[PDB]
Amino acid sequence: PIKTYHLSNLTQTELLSLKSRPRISVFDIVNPIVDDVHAHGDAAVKQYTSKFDKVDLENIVELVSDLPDPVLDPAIKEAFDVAYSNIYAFHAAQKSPEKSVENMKGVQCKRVARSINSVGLYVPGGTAVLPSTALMLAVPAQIAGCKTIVLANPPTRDGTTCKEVLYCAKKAGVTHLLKAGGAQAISAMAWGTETCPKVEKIFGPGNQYVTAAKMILQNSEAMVSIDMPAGPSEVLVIADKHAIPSHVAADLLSQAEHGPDSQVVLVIAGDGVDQNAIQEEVSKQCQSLPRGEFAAKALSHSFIVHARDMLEAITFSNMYAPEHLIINVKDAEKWESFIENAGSVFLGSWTPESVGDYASGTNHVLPTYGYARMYSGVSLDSFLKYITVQSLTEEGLRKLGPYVETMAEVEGLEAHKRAVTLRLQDIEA
Amino acid sequence: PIKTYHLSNLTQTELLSLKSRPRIDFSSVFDIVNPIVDDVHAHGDAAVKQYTSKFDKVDLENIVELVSDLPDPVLDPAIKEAFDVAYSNIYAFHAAQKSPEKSVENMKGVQCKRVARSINSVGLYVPGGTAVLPSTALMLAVPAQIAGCKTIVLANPPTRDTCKEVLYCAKKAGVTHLLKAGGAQAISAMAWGTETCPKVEKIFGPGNQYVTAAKMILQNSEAMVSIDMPAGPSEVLVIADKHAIPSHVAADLLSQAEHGPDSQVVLVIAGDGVDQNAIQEEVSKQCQSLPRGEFAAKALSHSFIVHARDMLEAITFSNMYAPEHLIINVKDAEKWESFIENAGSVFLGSWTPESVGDYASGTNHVLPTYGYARMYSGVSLDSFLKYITVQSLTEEGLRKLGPYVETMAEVEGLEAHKRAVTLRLQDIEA
Ligand SMILES: NC(=O)c1ccc[n+]([C@@H]2O[C@H](COP(=O)([O-])OP(=O)(O)OC[C@H]3O[C@@H](n4cnc5c(N)ncnc54)[C@H](O)[C@@H]3O)[C@@H](O)[C@H]2O)c1
Ligand SMILES: NC(=O)c1ccc[n+]([C@@H]2O[C@H](COP(=O)([O-])OP(=O)(O)OC[C@H]3O[C@@H](n4cnc5c(N)ncnc54)[C@H](O)[C@@H]3O)[C@@H](O)[C@H]2O)c1
Ligand SMILES: N[C@@H](Cc1c[nH]c[nH+]1)C(=O)O
Ligand SMILES: N[C@@H](Cc1c[nH]c[nH+]1)C(=O)O
Ligand SMILES: [Zn+2]
Ligand SMILES: [Zn+2]
Repeated sequence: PIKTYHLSNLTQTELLSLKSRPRISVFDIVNPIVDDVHAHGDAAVKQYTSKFDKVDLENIVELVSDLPDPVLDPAIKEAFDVAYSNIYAFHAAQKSPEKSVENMKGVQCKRVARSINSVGLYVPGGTAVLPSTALMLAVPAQIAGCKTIVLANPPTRDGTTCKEVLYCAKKAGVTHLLKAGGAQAISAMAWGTETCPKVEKIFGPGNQYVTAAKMILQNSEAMVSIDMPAGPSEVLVIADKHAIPSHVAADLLSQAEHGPDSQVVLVIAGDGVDQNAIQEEVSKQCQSLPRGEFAAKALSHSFIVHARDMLEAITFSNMYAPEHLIINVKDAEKWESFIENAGSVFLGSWTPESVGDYASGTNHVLPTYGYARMYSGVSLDSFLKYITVQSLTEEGLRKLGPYVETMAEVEGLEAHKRAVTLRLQDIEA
Repeated sequence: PIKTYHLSNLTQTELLSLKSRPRIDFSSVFDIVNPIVDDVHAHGDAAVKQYTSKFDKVDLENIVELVSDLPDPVLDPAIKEAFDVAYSNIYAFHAAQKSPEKSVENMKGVQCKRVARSINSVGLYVPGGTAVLPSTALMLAVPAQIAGCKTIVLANPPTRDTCKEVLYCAKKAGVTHLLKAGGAQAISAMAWGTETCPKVEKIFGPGNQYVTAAKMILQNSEAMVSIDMPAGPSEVLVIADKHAIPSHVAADLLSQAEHGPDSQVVLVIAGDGVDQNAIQEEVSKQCQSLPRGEFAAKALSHSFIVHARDMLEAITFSNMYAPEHLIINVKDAEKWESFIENAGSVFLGSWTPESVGDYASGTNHVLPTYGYARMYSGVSLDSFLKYITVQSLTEEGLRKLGPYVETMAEVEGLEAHKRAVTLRLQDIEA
């Protein structure tokens, strides 16, 4: 049975300890792999793939335009097309119109979007192969107009890339496919290799080694950034007495099954919830799951929290800062304004996280560990830089210049002042 | 005289070497900075005070003040007027970035949306090493104020003599706490919290290589903190053609050279007809009369002039270098805007010295350096926000989308994902 707490019973210290996650040192493990791929390129990459993935490969990088359109069972194709369609739509909707701002006459300022020229997209292939993720990452990259898009994916035992992953890659305009995983893949993209293009930003979810390699390389001389630490999946469910216990259980197990590293949280809000029934459903449903062993392992670090009301429930959720939040309560939409920290939100009774994981259109590459306090999930803007642009007329510089001179004086920065003064003297003549 | 290159003369290797900055490699700065960070982590305010004494030559007992406790400082009314114009322009440019939160409904009964939420607590580093920068306080605090961040800690090393212009801007932008500290010890105090300093979730702002390296380190720490960007030693790249007035070009190059010895400046000469000698005569002439000419000259020692056949070549090189600031002082500057790919902030034309952007045009001067303009944006309103995605399905919606979700979950080998849909659809069925 899942561990239980009551919020009023807890000291500040006990409460704050509930923010902690199950898994971890990783830098120590991962650093030598990164440096080795930095120094030795494709050769090291192949070796790392042999070691962990138990696959020997000579061609680790394929141009996607060279590879044939894979053939898919048509129900599978139809499903991934619905997903592509919904994700495309949700992300295309995020294009901001670039309005000029002119608050002083002759002082024109603006923002313009430019795509990151090359990006690397890590698509997990460990305990489960995730073409959903390929759509989550490649679709917004396609919309952004990124010129080089390298998608990394560790191969299957027979040396092959999952055909659903290749389908999505082609549909979203991925240019290069890196048949590699883990920290060796992340390092190959960050540094470039003989065959792998060097990227400017690395995206995507992964295991703790992938995640730690991402975190390391952002500080390296490779000159690379990342989206976020998007590690082991989490879900927090808030349920009231109207929620159907079996659906709640199903929802908790939907992400528990990802891995033993996952963490799940049930917040019971108000009176009237048959916690026993929920518990009975979790055990019942868990033991019939192919991945019930992983799920049970994940459940072992999961917990139930009882909250006197919905404001208290959502207040706790905000402290925990879950990757995913399912609000299964009466009038769930009305509580939306109290949500502060959550990567993605599922409101109501007909909105299992699964729809967001796969095809509602939102992005499932979301921050874990509590990183939802300051990071957003992947979005169109994750692939863009906003360059600010300004242009002054003579009149404009006559109006604004003297104030800039005053402020430069205050800061003790005479050259800053002179660049204005020199121009205003020239205008005077 | 400033080193000169011609692009046609260069091998790929020589060309790519022009991207390097005078900043020390990251591991070296990390070696210097790590012990300061760990020491503040472990030992708190006491450690911060020691490093302030050591580097800033100031002994202080109260490192954290509540802005609401401190009195409204009194300013020369010309100064107060200048900072108010700046506040106004910056507020306006940043407030303009509020995105209307449109719902998306591409399938009936599948509603998806984005909502903005402010980061609850933020730390804003305002430089005060070789020069005190209240401009930066506005650059960081104003968008924080617009975002609605609840705790706003502003860090600023105290002067040898808190700068009253820094406190003016802090009060005007709603800063809650003032941390009278600088460097890596300030950054660590904010990332970890101390006995008196609030723990923040995100750390912003520009600084020297130590500040910058401390930021970079702490994002990987167990503090659970993010940063805006590496916003290190100022850079400017000027593109000039034959219509540009040599003295203005010189003035512009020196405007950022004076920031410090580690700054880097680049002149790209585009096309024919540019009196490079006149530009150089102006740099030397103008540099030696500058209070900070010593810093500027040292920065000029790592700076260089590049000759490019035309404007397309000039802008192509600028994109490779990826400058923090780009001044395009050429005929029809605005028409080349679509070729700009990597630049933090852009100044078009002849009447737009970087200074206006540094101080009061309204754009944000906290911009990525070192080539990080290739993938990072300057600070903006969204830097202070998270966009939480939200979805809601009707029964009809789940009936329509659910089967596809089931198929995809099957493909991924994830049966529990499938069952969470299946279970709901069966109940709809009965
Ligand atoms: N937050 C998010 O956005 C998000 C979304 C989806 C999935 N996820 C998470 O991503 C995780 C992916 O893990 P995964 O392994 O399935 O995919 P993975 O691709 O991240 O890992 C496979 C690669 O990691 C390396 N690896 C695996 N086991 C190793 C070991 N013991 N030692 C060293 N290297 C090893 C291998 O080199 C291999 O190529 C899941 O647990 C899931 O919960 C997160
Ligand atoms: N990119 C941008 O957005 C931007 C904007 C404005 C300014 N800047 C830059 O900010 C920088 C400001 O630097 P500054 O030094 O004047 O002020 P600063 O506040 O960045 O740093 C000064 C502090 O550094 C610490 N320090 C000094 N020497 C040290 C050492 N040897 N080891 C460890 N710590 C040490 C001290 O605590 C001191 O308080 C300049 O380079 C300027 O160009 C960048
Ligand atoms: N739930 C995973 C995403 C996923 C992929 N496949 C199934 N689920 C996450 O967002 O962390
Ligand atoms: N030039 C600085 C900004 C600045 C502050 N004060 C003067 N200038 C930068 O953007 O890097
Ligand atoms: Zn999932
Ligand atoms: Zn400046």
